[PDB]
Amino acid sequence: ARVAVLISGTGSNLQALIDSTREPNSSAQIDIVISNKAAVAGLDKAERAGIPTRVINHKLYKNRVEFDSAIDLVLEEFSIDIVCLAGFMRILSGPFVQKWNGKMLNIHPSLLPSFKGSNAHEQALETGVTVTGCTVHFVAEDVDAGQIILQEAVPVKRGDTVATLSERVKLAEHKIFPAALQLVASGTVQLGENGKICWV
Ligand SMILES: NC1N[C@H](N)NC(=O)C1CCC[C@@H](c1ccc(C(=O)N[C@@H](CCC(=O)O)C(=O)O)cc1)C(O)(O)C(F)(F)F
Repeated sequence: ARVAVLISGTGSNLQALIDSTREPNSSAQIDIVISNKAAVAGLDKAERAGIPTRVINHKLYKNRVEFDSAIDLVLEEFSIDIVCLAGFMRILSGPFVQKWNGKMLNIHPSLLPSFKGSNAHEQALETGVTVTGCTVHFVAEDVDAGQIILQEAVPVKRGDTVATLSERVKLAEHKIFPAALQLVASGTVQLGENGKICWV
């Protein structure tokens, strides 16, 4: 399968995906990396790996549908089968999500359905959980609410900051995201017609 990775920052998840798709017997290859923000480290990681990049600046579009179409054009240009959202920070419009239904994955740093949203760690610390984790899910219209592919629990330590908890959880993300991509790229895991996850 030909894979696009969308990013908005550092690209540590991207990196782990790059490394795993290049292990032998991989069912996936990353063919394009797209950022909605300029000068992010994720772009350097892509180019150092010999993978083409684009910056599609979301602030230059009148609305989300048009920004999403600019992304979609690049995905067509590159004959993309599967899209990975790896620290991508833009909510995607209805028709884009529908088009990519069953073919677009996201990494989220909590055990869904707890702590939906971009500040999951801040919420986890406020709430006082001793166990959090991360989740790979198919992307649905509803934010952080698509069908769950894989999850991994991660302990919260007494005295954790957003930074320390975030680093511990990234360690788990870098395991399950590549594993989930392989599962989908190989057709082992599919979004079924009944809207539910299917393992073959
Ligand atoms: N891109 C998606 N589109 C749709 N329709 N459904 C999804 O499930 C997507 C996956 C969302 C992934 C995450 C997520 C949740 C909320 C936002 C959000 O509020 N974005 C704002 C911009 C916020 C900002 O600049 O800080 C904005 O206005 O776009 C950004 C990302 C995530 O919480 O899981 C995390 F961890 F990635 F942040």
